[PDB]
Amino acid sequence: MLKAGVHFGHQTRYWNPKMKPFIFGARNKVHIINLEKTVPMFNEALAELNKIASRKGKILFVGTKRAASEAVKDAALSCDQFFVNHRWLGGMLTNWKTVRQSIKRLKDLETQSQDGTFDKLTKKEALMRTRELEKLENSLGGIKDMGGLPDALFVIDADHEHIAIKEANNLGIPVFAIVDTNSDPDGVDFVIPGNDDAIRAVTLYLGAVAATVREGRS
RNA sequence: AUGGCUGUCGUCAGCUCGUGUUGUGAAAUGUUGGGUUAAGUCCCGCAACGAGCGCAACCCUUAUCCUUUGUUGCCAGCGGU
Repeated sequence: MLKAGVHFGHQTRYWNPKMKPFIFGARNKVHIINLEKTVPMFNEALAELNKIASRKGKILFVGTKRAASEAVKDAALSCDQFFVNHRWLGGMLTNWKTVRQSIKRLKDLETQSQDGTFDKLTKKEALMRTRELEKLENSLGGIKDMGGLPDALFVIDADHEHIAIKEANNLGIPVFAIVDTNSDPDGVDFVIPGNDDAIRAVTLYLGAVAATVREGRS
C-alpha cells in the first residue's frame, strides 16, 4: 500500500493551525506534511470507503479546481460512480429536490437532442437549447444518473470545496477529504493530509481511491 | 363602508415566490459582481438552484414580391369609336 511518491506537502501561505498535528514543516518557508502520518490516515480512508463501496453505495467525487478535471471524471467514470468536476452548485445535496428537476431537464433535453425533435421549427432556439445542454451537462454532469443523494462524499480540496463539505456534514454523509496545510478539518470524517493541487498527487491519489471503489463483492 | 370601470407614477423596468443556505432576529441571498442591452435583455461568475408576473415574441397596420378571383374596379396590347 506504500509507494515512494512525489508530493511531500505544500502551501507556505495561509497555513491553518488545526493542521499542526500533520506537519513536518521545514523547507524554504513551505510546509511539509508528515506523510508517515498520511499513510495510516489514507489506508483508513480506503478501509471505510471500500466498506461502504461494497455495500453498493454511491460515492460522488468532487473535483472543481484544475486539473482535478478530467481526473475526477476519469477516476469516477473508471468506476460506475459519480462526480462533480465544474462549479459545484450551492445546494445540490441539501436541496437536491430542485436539483432533481434540473437533472430531469438534462435527461429530457438530451433525449430530445440526439434522437427526437432537435432540427424542428427553429435554428436559433435549437442553438439556444443545445448550449443549455452544454451548461446543464458540465454543471450536472456526473450526478445526472445518481437518482439518490449519495452514501459518501470524496472531495479533493477541503478549503476550495468547503460548500460541499458543509452540506454533507449538514446531511450526515461521510466526507473523505485530502486536506492541505491551508485547509481545515471541518467535519471531514476521514481526513487525509496530502497535496490538493499537484496533478501527479491527485492522479496517484484518485487512482488509489478508484482502485478500491471498484472492488464490491463482485 | 363597496363592486365594476378609470386616471397616475409609467410602457418606468421592475415586483415577487418555492426549496436551500446565512443571521438570535427584523431580514439577507437569489435579484449583487465583470461586460452588454431598448429591457433583472443576454453571456460569464457566484450559496444558490429554480419559478411566476412584467420585458421580448405571438396581434392589427404600414413598407416589397408571388399565387388566386376579376365586378361596380383597371385599360398594356387589340378593332372601330
